[PDB]
Amino acid sequence: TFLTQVKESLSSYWESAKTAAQNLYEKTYLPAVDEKLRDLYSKSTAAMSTYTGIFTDQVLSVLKGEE
Repeated sequence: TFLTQVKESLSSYWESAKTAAQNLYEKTYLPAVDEKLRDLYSKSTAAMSTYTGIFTDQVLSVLKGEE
């Protein structure tokens, strides 16, 4: 109800973060991946994510199995 309105706003900035994600993600966050996506993480949760290999597996399962 009242949350639906904000949902239009709180989401108006959630759709952008994705619009400018696949863009930079293409360069493997080079600008600071070696000093952030490898140094500011220290495999803290990089190996736990691996989304890089599930980005399509998580969606490919949606076609059947909602996995």
